[PDB]
This record gives sequence, structure tokens and C-alpha cells, in this order.
Amino acid sequence: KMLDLNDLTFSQGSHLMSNKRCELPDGSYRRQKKSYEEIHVPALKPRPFAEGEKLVSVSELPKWAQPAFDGYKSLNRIQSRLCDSALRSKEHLLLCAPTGAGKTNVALLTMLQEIGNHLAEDGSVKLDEFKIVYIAPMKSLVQEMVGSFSKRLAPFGITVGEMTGDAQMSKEQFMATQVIVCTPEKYDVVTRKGGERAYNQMVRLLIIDEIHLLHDDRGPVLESIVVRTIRQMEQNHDECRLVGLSATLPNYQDVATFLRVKPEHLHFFDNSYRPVPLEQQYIGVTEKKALKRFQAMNEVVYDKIMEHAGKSQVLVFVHSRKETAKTAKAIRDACLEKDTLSAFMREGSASTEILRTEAEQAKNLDLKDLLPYGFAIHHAGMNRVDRTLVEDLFADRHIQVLFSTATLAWGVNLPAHTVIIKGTQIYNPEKGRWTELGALDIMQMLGRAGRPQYDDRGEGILITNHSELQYYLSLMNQQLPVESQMVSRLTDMLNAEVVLGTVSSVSEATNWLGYTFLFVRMLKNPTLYGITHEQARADPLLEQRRADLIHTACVLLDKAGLIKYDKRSGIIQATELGRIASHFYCTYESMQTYNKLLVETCSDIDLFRIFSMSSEFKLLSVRDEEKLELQKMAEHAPIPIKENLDEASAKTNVLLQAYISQLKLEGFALQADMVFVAQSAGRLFRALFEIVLWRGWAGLAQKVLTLCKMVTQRQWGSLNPLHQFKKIPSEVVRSIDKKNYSFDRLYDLDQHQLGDLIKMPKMGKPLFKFIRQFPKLEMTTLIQPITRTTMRIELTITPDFKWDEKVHGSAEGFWIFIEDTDGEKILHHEFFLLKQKFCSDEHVVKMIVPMFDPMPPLYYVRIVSDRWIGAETVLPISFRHLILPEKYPPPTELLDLQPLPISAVTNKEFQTVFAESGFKVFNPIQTQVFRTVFESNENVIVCAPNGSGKTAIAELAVLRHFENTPEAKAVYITPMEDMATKVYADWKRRLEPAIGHTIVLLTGEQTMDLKLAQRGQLIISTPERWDNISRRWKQRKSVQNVKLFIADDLHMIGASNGAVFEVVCSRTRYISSQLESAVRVVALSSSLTNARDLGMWLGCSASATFNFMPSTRPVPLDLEIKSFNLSHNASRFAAMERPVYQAICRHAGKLEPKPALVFVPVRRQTRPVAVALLTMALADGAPKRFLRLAEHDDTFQALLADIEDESLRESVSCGVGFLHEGTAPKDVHIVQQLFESNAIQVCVVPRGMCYQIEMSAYLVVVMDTQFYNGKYHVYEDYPIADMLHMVGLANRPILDSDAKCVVMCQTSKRAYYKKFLCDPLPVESHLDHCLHDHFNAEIVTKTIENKQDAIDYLTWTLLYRRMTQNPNYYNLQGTTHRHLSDALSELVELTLKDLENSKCIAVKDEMDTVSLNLGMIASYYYISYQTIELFSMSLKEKTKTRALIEIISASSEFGNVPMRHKEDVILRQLAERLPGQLKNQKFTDPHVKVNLLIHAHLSRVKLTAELNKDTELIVLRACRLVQACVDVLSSNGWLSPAIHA
Amino acid sequence: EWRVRAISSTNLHLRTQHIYVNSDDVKDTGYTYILPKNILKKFITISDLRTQIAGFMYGVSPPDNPQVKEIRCIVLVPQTGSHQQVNLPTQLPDHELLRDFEPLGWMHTQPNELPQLSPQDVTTHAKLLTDNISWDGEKTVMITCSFTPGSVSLTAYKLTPSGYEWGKANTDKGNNPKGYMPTHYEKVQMLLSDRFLGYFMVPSNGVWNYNFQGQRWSPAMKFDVCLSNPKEYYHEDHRPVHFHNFKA
Repeated sequence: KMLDLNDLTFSQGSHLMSNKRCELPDGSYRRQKKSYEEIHVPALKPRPFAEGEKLVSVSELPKWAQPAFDGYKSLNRIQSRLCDSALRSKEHLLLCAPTGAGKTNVALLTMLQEIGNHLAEDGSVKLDEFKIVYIAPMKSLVQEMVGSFSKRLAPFGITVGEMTGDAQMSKEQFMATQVIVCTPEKYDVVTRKGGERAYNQMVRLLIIDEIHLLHDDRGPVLESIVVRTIRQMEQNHDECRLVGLSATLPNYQDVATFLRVKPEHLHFFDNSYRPVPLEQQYIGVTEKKALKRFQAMNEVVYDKIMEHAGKSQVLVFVHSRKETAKTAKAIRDACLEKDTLSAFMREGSASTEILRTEAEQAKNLDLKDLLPYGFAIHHAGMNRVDRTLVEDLFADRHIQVLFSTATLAWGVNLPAHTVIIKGTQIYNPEKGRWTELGALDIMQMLGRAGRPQYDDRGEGILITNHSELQYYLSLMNQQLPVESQMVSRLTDMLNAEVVLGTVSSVSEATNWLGYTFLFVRMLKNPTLYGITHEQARADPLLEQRRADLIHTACVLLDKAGLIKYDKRSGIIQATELGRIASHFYCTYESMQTYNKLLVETCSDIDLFRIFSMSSEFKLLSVRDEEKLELQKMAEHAPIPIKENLDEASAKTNVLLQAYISQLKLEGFALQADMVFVAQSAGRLFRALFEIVLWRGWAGLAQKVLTLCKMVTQRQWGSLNPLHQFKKIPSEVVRSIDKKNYSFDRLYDLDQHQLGDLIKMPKMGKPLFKFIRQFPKLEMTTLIQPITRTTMRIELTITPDFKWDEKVHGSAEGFWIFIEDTDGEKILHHEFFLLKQKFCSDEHVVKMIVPMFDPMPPLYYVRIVSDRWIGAETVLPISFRHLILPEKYPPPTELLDLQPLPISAVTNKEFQTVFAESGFKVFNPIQTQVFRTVFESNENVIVCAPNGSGKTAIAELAVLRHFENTPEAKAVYITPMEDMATKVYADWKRRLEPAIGHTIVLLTGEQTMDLKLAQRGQLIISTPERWDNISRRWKQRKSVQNVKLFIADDLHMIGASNGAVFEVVCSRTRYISSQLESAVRVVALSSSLTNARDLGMWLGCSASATFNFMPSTRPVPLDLEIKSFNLSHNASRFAAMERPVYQAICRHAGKLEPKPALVFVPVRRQTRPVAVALLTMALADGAPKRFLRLAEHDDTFQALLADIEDESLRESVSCGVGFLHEGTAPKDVHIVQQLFESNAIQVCVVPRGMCYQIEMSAYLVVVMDTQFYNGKYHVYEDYPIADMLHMVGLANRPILDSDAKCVVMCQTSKRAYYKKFLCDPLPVESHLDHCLHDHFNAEIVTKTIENKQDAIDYLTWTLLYRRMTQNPNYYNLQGTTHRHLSDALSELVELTLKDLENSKCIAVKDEMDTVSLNLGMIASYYYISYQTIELFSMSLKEKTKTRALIEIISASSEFGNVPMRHKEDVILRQLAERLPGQLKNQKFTDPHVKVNLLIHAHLSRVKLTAELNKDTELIVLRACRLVQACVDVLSSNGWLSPAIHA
Repeated sequence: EWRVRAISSTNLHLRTQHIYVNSDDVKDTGYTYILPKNILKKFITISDLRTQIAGFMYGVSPPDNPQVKEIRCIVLVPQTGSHQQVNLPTQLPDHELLRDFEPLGWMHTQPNELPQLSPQDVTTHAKLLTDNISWDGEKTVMITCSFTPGSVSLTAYKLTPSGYEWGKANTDKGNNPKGYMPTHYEKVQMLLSDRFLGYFMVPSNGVWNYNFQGQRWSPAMKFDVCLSNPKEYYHEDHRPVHFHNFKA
């Protein structure tokens, strides 16, 4: 049922007086006077100490805990009682004590208990194992607590950091900080942002200061944090201790129940435990006439000062900065009028001399005027120096009467004997009206009453309206019940749960809502929450009441477009708008308004109008007394306002423009309103920026992004960027503005010319420094057309500015936008973060943009600073020379042919090979191609999607070839070693007995592999291994005797290593031609666009060119691409975790669970994800839901006992497997066996093992599509071929009728993957980048004796074909035979010149090529020319063993050792353990890693399984390099270095 | 009575729903001129209702038809507007791509009806022709679009030899001359293209309209182009003087 949330919302907020009566303490009395009435409450005497109750000495604390109490002799009375609960118990703690009773030291006791859990045996604190979060209600208090703990925690090395709405800690700063002091709103936003989810699990202690804020309208923020924590603790079983600090208020037992605090840890200390007994006087003004009422207040203030004049110090709080001086002078004048001023200052006192002396130094004239009389003022408008001085003078008791603002009670621990609160009404800009002062302010003000140890009792005078007297009485007499305000924020709070995904259904919402304090209050007081006694009896659990509340909110959130709510099933799904809304704390009404009003054609005026129409400002009203002032401001508004000046919306707009213009306002309330508007503007405009970015409106996005800077910089975008440097005087910049000198031209002027231009030579050098420090970025672009509809743009960014941590911080963010020709549509957007650590390195970003018909003339690449005004660069990319590639030929139609049975193969021996492989009938694709492959000897290319059984086609060629020519040799090349291992092992098992010939897998050892190729009839090899052997084909008759060459996964030619593959394939046809020996080429690949071009290059007939569509898979594939709008991958992982579990319920189904395969980017991710899935299954109450066999199955128990890894064994026991590169092959085999048998439903595998695993699943889940490349410090996208491989594993044609695929990737990559996964892939050559090594090898063999011989070989390559199809990709200017020939001639010259420069070859008569010794060495040992040149340049006559390791480690062959994230830290720890290592090594360089690993190997240091595997590869590579050095040194005639090698 | 004129700029996108070629013509002898819908639609929205603005345009021949002319780039230039005239420097825009085009366009915006041209238009074209020896008036033609209510009309014109000689002969404010006349004027064949995109060249500093910056403006005024998108009229960078009085 739909409910009215407004009627149920407590409009009174903190003023809700739920108690109908107030009971006064004994001895309280009433005094009625002529103009005012006083109600006096006597000071409560401290209760006597109980039997055995003694103060715990600091020496009684553990010695490791004593440094936190340096300077303290013993704990107080309360701290002593809580010592067991605080220091010795881990249970939740709720402390109800009077204000000022030393709660801060109690918090410190709880910290030590956790430090003791993380105290190492050497006495150090494991600072990285735990984090402590302190919630404080105000920023000023946060600053106070940080300063205090900095002194108290300094002996422990503990880092204390401030995290507030304005002070955002970076993630690196977050890591270095163990104790974070923050505001509720900041912690909520932090938890809402998701970035710190990995950090939230490390939070072991949460201290909630002044938790009684629950009675305030801000109370729901604390509820959200607590409920989130409890739900996280209960679901994840991560223990975090909750410490609630509260005032002595009713319902504390409910708060304890809400906080899950056991009664043993519920501590209530009455007002007698206040350190100074406080006598209280409540003055309720009975005057009905507001003016007489106001006048009576002034009488009271003077009277009470005179009652205390010369007796005790009085601290008078006021609400306004202006009120400080006006009231102080008026009372002083009243003191002057009655000649009572001398009572404050004794004539001739040193303090009078001090105050007069300090008055001469005081910059504030009003303070200077008041200081000689012993009066002072303190308010936020005063400078910090004068304020601190006044604080000191009162602490020294010089100031007798101090007038101050609430900030002193919140920002300075300055207690006074007497506190007077003049009036309790404060102007609330959020409500637009005058409201009563908050309880916290009163408690903080009253908290300063009575100086401990100096005053025997304190006196608190509160001046208020007679109607409100009972409320403040209820507050201080333990009678004001804490009530929930959650109704006011229930929608926003519920949205956060939906955005966090912790609530997805009304059942989950009802459960989540059952944790709120509101629910406890609704159960305890239904009549207050609009629930009748009869209704509460019919629904004792308030399930209907809650569900009606939730249903209303869901409809509102659904109507706002933040969620998708199925009213029947109750299913709730988060939208992108909800995420944005939650992240910036915007109301759903304002977002709904924005959704309605935002259009691409919005002007700057509409943006201000839409902003001013935000529902956050709905309570702002136009005051009559301010229209005239607004009238002056309206005349000064630079941006026109469309609304009438009488409308509240217009007022908001005017205020924003004035703040940006830094205009001076006269009305204090208007000035207060301006700050309120200005404070909200920063987050709201930032949210709007995300919205327009999501819709892709380029021109509008640039505008809104500029406006965000204007809010931050408080200036209009037309002003010179130099105004952003607050250290530069504005007058200097204005002199440039007055000269209209362009900013761009200032970069070319020298410091003297600049100084002379402004007529200030002294400022020329500082300005030039600031000028050269202003962020400027240079752009160069490489334009690469991929298809007729898609083009890759590779953008290299060069920083052209001097980094300054005080200006730029640790990192600066930039937005890269690719806009269309019109600048209307965002074709691409990306966030670039330049880090201080990389501020000197160039960053290359590769991106792909769609191309439209008609062809646009050009595109614009725009880089915009996120914070800096004017720091943008635009680069137009012209298409005038864009030669679009030819239209691909139409794909081969899948003929509806009758499936060929396995009996169709005439050889009975061959039928067993397929019968053993599970084939009963051939699939349609295999059937159509079978006849051409098995009956004919023609060259054939078959491009078909993964899962169609392409591997069987290679086998048919092998089986037929040895059947017809058993004596002829066959070679099968596959680019992946893991696939080669699979194919070899399986074929050795199945095919070798049926063919009767030796099958061999090459190993890479030149000498041994040659024996294998001679011994083996069928050679399985990688391209690289086969290339080394095929070089000497002229002398190797066994190579000449190769008659069948199979190239599988030919699409890998488009990968990084395809250049070797192309050369190997190219040489095979050349050899085939030279020997008059036709070598049949059988090409198997995924679906390609240019399949005919490769077929033609391979000599395949048009009839033998089969290219089926990706949709023609024998098993239909359902591909769902889910996008995550998180640029931080570690944060994105945690955002993907729960959708994966949800996908299992949605796609793999309940009741009939089907096998699901989950790919993760790294080994380190395998185990955490597996635990999370088990945790969610446990959270669902079905931890073993994924297991399908009986737990007591002897084979399962036997297989369980065979698992070596206990954590794997435990995970498998619940039906969820995980694998990684360090898992033993037996355990891998078991998991594979269990998955194929469907014993386990889920298996976790890293991307590196996709070619290693043989498992196929119904559901394939790709968790993220990025991996960290530590060489470039960038997270690199998964190769599309690897992606197709993973998707290819979604194939169970005998067990499942269909297949499901869920690809989770970044939103910016959705279109990229969506295109290339549905459409065939275009394959282009990369041979141009590796020609040198290939050129050198053929010259050494005298295959290339002149430059033309090199050109002739190139005509056999695939490159030559593709150069005609996409010239601009290869920088060709035309498609004519001349342009093709001319470009080829230049490429040959450049390659050969480079080989000549490397002294690998010598060119005689500028035409004939002669191989040099360096070329022979490189070719023989298969080493890159770059390493051989380096050795020639680096090896010296005196090079020693240590230097040899350094030189060898720097070789290009080690440039491909993988650098993992944070691996430098492990390498740093190793370097500290190895002798003689340099401390200033670049631990992120793989050459440094290899150098350290070489020394560790020689030292036999036990390395990790990852580093051990790396060490094995390194040592094998090193052997060739050492042998290569020997030949290089012998050519130079150096004996001793050769001996060292 | 200014500020509403800034406000009125909002709605310029609406007129783009009702663009019309004012196709009352028969002179198929006109080397028929083809303008593309993309840059036109932008040039509408970047305009200012109560003043003229103008630019120069550069052309390609289709390779298969020498006499059909495609307008392929607009150069916006540093300019000071007026209600019913426009101020353009003697400085000529120039760039490699413009020299690699065939160079023929100039166009201006009309607030209202245009039962006949302005002499400022003709004298501009005549002066332009007098400077642009490359141009040739028989090749080069002049174009007007009008802010008809809720709509735009497109119409295009040529200057006859008697047209050029009049402008050559004339040097006047010329409100009601003789020779400001149909033998001196000509109407010529022109067309709108949805079939392809064009693009804008703009000044090197972007700021094309001056008006209150007319103190900065000069008829001499050296400038260059850059290949950037056009900033709209009431963009902040055009209007900064309104922000500089209210500094304190």
C-alpha cells in the first residue's frame, strides 16, 4: 500500500519533544521576575566511589600500552570501570556518560586492544593488518581529535589522517593511514563510492562519537553506516568492533539492542559523573510581544554578567559573527553607563598592560578596541593568529568575559566556569528560516561549563522562549528520547543499498530495514510513528507496515528512474542514474527534474536554471526585505536569468553567480545562504557532469566540466588561468588582462620580457616558474583504420610542464574526448590520470572510434584538465587522405547438409580416433568442409567460430596425408605452447596408434629438436621453435622432405608474435615452389573478414575458401555484455563480485544448477572471488548449493583427500573449485575431472591458463577484461583472440542445448567488445616491426645476396597483400603499383640500413648484402639484433662477472618478463636480503627483476612459485646469452672477459 | 533592451526544423551550388537574432562534374556585426587546405525579409572581388539566409559585370543609388545537401564576433585561422567585458 512519507516525517527534527512531561531534579526552583522567569536546577553532587572502585594507574596497563598514556598517572573513574570492556573485550561497546567525562581517552583504550591483537613479537604494530575509523560529528572536532591523537599515538608509529567532505584522502594516502578520522557524510560517501570496499574489510574498529545525533535529521547517515557494517560483519564474518559514544539519554537499551551491544557492555553514568557539577538556570521569556521579548533578553545578559562580574569567568555564546561585536559593545556601553567596567579589570594589573600590549598587535579593530577592557571576541571571520592569541589570553584567565561562536565549543577545549547562551534561535539556511539551536551545540556549550580542578562547580545559564523551556529541560534531565529520522532519508538510504547491491528484493529490503533503528523505535513506540495500537497488534513484526513503506519508496525510486521495480516479483535492479545519484548524494527528485529538463541543446542559462531548480533548494523562500538587495545583485548578474526575480529559483541563481564572481554581500543571512548554495554546487554540478557524459553530449559536457572548475576556483572561465595560482597577486594578473595579452603567448616570453610587460621585473622569474609549472599537455596521434566502419586512434600524451606536489599533488586527472566534426556527440571519452611517479614518461593510449557513412571530414581529439581552467588541448584529425579499406567479400553460407556419420571415414582405424573423441556424427560445418579436406589435395582455408570442432579438420588432413603418403612428413604449427601440449598429448594418445608413426613435440633446444624432427613423422611446434629450424632448410633435407604444413589459429597473426608466424608460413610456400614440391596448406581460424586475402596468399581456391559467420556455431551462444562504470579495476572487481553470483541464480538457474566457468585476471584474484561466492552462498543459507554429488561419495572423498591445498580442498567440499598457476597438475586434473563429471559446478581459472585448461562449461563468466602491464604502468585490455578463446569454451553440444556467456567489462569497452565478438575479426600484419631479425637470417644463409632479393621474398608475404587493402594503416599514400613498390623500397632500405648500423651485415656497392659475424651469431642462436648490438656496445675488455649479470639482465630477451602489480615491493625485500645489491634500483624494471633473480638463484634463495617459474625461464634464456657473449668477445679478441663468461 | 536578446539565442535550434531553399528559380545556367546541412545547422545556432553575421566559404568541384560546385568549408572571420550590415577586415583568410580548395563563398545572415539585397553586400563582394583576383565574379557568388519566423529561407545571388562595375564605380554609403539594380544584381542556382558533412575553420584565437570588442576590431587586423569548432555567439570568451566591470 502507498503511504504518505511527508506526514510520517518529523518536520520538527531535533526539536521533537516526544516526552509529554518533564521531571525536575530535587532542589530545582522557579523565580518569576518583572521581565523574565528563571528556573534553577542545582548542581548534582558526584556519587561516592563504590567498594573496591579505585583509579587504575597507568603503570597497571601493559608496558606496550603505557606510551599512549605518557604524562598520565591514572585513568579516571569511568575509564577505570570500562578498562575490562574497553581494553580486554572485543565486544561492541556503548558508553553513556556526561559530556566532557573523558570519552576520548576511553576510545584510546579500545584502540590498544586492537593494537595488542596486531602487536608483533618484537613490539611493532602490524600497521597493515588493521584500520581504525573514528566518526566525529563536526570537521572542527575532527581537526581537534587528529591533533590530540598525533601526540598520543606518536610512540607507535601510527599515522592519523583527516578524511572529510572537503578533505579527500587519496588511495595512496589512505594506505599509509591506519587511523582515519572522518565525518558521517564522508564515510557514507566513501562507502557509497565502492573504491574502499577492499579497505572496509580491513576496518577492525569503528568508534562513533556523539552517536545521539540519531535524534537529529543527520542521524540516518549514522544508521546507514552501522547497518552497512552489521550486514557486512554478519555476511562476511569479518569482525569489527563498534564503539558508540553517547550522552545520557533514554532508549539507550534500545540503542544497545540496535548496536548489538550485550548488557555487560552497556555502560550508563548519570550526570553526577560530570567532572564539574553544573548548576543550571533556564530562562523562558514569557513576553508575547516579540520586541519586548527581544528587549528582555538583553536585560538578562547584562544582569547575569554583573552577578558574576569579578567572581568567575563567563563565556557568552552567540550565533553570528556580527553579533559578537555588537552585543559586546552594547553590554560594555551598559557597563560604561552604570560605571561597572572597573569590576572586570582591576586598575594597574599586569593583565591590563598585557591586554593593551596585545591590543596594539591585534589586527582586528573591534578586538583592539575591546581588549583593553578585558573583553574579547572569537569568531570564524577573525584571522587564526588573533583567534589563537585570544584563546591563550582566556586560558591564562586574563579575559574575564569572552564572546564567541559555537565553533569555539567545537574547535577548542577551553572550559570556563560560567557559560551564558544568549538566545536559542539560529538561522537555518537548509530550512531557510530561524530554528532552535541543536542539542549538540547546547551540550558542547554546556560541556565547557566549569573548569575541572579550578572550579568547585560550574554555572550554565540558558536563555530561551518560555514555550521551549520544557524541551531543554528534557534534554539535560535524561528525559529527551532519541527518535529516528530515517523516514526523511529512507529513499536515499534504500537507494544506497540498491547501488551497493546489498538489497535487490522487497524481502532483502524488509530484512535490511529490520536492522534500522527506526524499526526498533517503531516497535517500541508505534503510536509515535502513526501506527495505532490495533494495527501494531495485528502486525506485531510490522512486516506489512515495513513492506508498505518499502513499496512506496520503490515506486518513487522507480518513478524517478533510479531503479527497475517489478511490482509482482518484487525484484529491484539498480540503474546508472542511481549509482551517479548515490555517489554524489543527490536527491531522487532533483535527478528526476534533471532527467526531465536536461537536453542536448541546453544553454548556459538553462544549466544555471536547471541547477537552481534542484529540489535541495525547495525550502528557500524570497524574503521581502531582500528583494531590494537582490535587485542590486540582479543588475550585476553576468548571465541572464529567465525566471522572474520574485521566484525562489532565481534567488539561488543570483547567489551562485555572485559567489563565482566573489561579490561582497551585505546581508549576513544572504551570505550564509550563499555558502550553503556554494557548498552544494560542488557536488551537484559534478553529478550533472556525469549525466551529460553518460548521454554523450560533447559540447554540453565541456561546458559543465568548465563550470565545475569555476565552482572550485571561484572564478569565471574568461579570467586568465594565472588567477588559479593564489600565490600570485591578482593585481599582477590584472595588469596582463588590462593589456589583453594572450596566455599562449606568455609561454614564449622570457622572465625579463614577462617582467617588463607587467612593469615588475621582480615578479618575472616567479611568474615564469609558475608559467612553466602550469599544466600543459602535447598530443601526437597515430591513425590506424581497422575496417571501413572502424578506426583505431593511438594517442601519445607528452607532459610539457614541471610537476609540483604542492600544486598538482600526487596525480592530476584529465579527460580525453574524441568529438565528431560538429562537436555534438562524444565518440569516445576516457579519464587520464597522470601520476607524479610518471610525470616524466609519455603515455600512449590506444582507442577505437566508429566511422559513419557519409565519411566525416575530420574528428577532434580534446584533452581537458579535470581541475585546471584553460588547461586543454584540441587536435583535429583530418580524413582528407583516409583511404577506406575494401568491402570484405560475403561470408560462406552454412549449407543445410545432412550430418556425415563417423562411418563415412573409410578407414576403420581412423573411425576409432573420432569415436574415442566422442564423435557420433559430424556437425554441419565439418560436414560441408569434410569433402574438400579429406577427398581433395587442394589448399584450403576454413574460418569458423570457436566450438565448431575446427581441430578435427587438422586431424583429417593429418590422417588422410599419412594414409596416402605415410612416408611424407607433416608439420602442424600452433602459436600457443599450452595448446601444443594439449594437442600433442591428446594426439599421442589417440592418433599415434592409428597412424603408426612417431609424433613429436619440439622443445626449443636446437640440437635436440633436430633429432625430434628427423625421428618424428608428425611435428607439433610453435612458430618460434620451427623458425629456428627452418632457416637452414637448404642443408636440411628433412625440412625439404616436409610435405604438409598446417597453420592453426591463423588469426593470431594479428597478435604481437604474428610476425614470426607470417614469415614461417611465407617461407613454407617459397620452399614448396623451389623444390617443385607442392606443400598443401590447411588454414584453420576463427571467422575473418578478409579470409579470402589470406587464402589467396596461401593459394587456396575460391571454392576452398570457407568463411562462416560467428552466429553459425553448432551450439547457439547467448552473449550478455554487462558494463561497469568504474575506471579503477581493483574497485571494479569488488563491484563485479555480486553480479556474478546473481548471474548464477539468474542464468544457471535454481533447482537445476548448470556448470559455470569464471575467468579472473590474476592468481591473487582466484581465491578471494571463490570465498566471496561461498560467502554469498552461505549468506543465502545454502553454502553447498553448488555441489551436486553426495558429500559421502567415496570417489568424491577420495578425490578430496588427494587435494594437497587445504583451502582448495575446503572450497571443493562445497562444490566450488579454483585453479591457479601454482596448483599441482594432479589437483588440476582432479578439478578438471570433477568439473567434467559435473561434480563441482564452479571453477575459477586465471586468464593465463585458458589455453592450459581443457574444461568446457555451459556458462562462461569473464570477470574484467584488463591486466596490469607493469612495464607501461597501465592496465592493458585482454587480446581479442584470447577473449574469443574463452568464449569458445562455452560449448557443451552433447549435454546442453544452448550456451550462455556473460562478459563483464568496463563501460568504455562495451562497444569495442560488442563489435568484434559478434562480427568477424579483421587480421592485419605486424611483420614491419620485426623485419630486421628476419632479414638478417636470410642474408646469413645467402638467400638474400642483394636488396632486390629481399624485395622478392617480401612479395611472398601476406603483408604485400594487405598493403594494397589498407595503405593508410601502413602509411602508404596510394594503391598504385608504384606507391606499393616505392613504399616497399623505402622499408627495405630502412631495415637494411638498421642492420648495417648494427654491424650485423655489410652492404657492398650499395646493392649486395654481406653477412657479418654478428648476424651469424644472432641467426644461429635466435637472439634479437637489439641485444647483440647492446652486447657489442656494453661488453668491454674489463667486464667482470658482476657486470656480465647486469648486461645480460638488460637484454631485450628479458624485456618480456612479466611485471605484476606491487611486485616491486617483493623485489625490494629480496634486494635487501641479497649481498651487494644497489638500494636505488628501479624495482619496477624487468631487467632489474632479472638481475635480482639471477643473484637470488646463485644464492639459492627460496623464491615464490611465481618467481621460481620466472627463474626457470630466465636461466634457460641466460644460457644462450652467455654462449652468445663468448662469440662476440672472441670476435673482439678479449680473452679474460670470455673466461668470465 | 538587451538581455532578452541573449535569451532569444536559446531557440535558434528550433528554426533548423524549417529550413527552406527559396527555390523560385529557373536559371539552370547557374553553376549549381551545393551547401551541406551540417554546417548550415550549426551556423544557425551560433547566430545572433538581432544582428547580421557573415563568413567566407571554400569549395570543391565534384570530380565527375566540373560545373556543379560543392561548398566544403566555412571560414568564420574576426568580425563586428551590425543590425543590417557587417564589418569584415580587408585581411583575407588563407590556409593550405583553403588554397587546395577552389575558393568561392561568402554568405551573411539576414534578420528578416530581403525583397532585395543590401549594397553593403554588393560592395563587399565588389571589394572582395577587387582584392581577390583569384575569385572572378562569374565564378563567385553570394548567399543569404534569413531568420524568418520559426524558419530559415536560403537564397543565393550573383553579381553581374554591371554589378562589379557599379561596386567598382561606387564608393558611397549608397542608400538609394542608381545602378544598385537588377542588371547589376543576379540570381543563381544553389542547393542544400544532406549527403555529406562540411567543417568550420575559425580564427586562431577563436573569437570571431567582436561588437563590444570592436575597439579591438580593425579593418586592417592581421589574423590567421585554425581548424577548430565554432564557439557560439554568447559564449563566455566572446563576452568577457561583462565579467570585468564586476571584479569587486
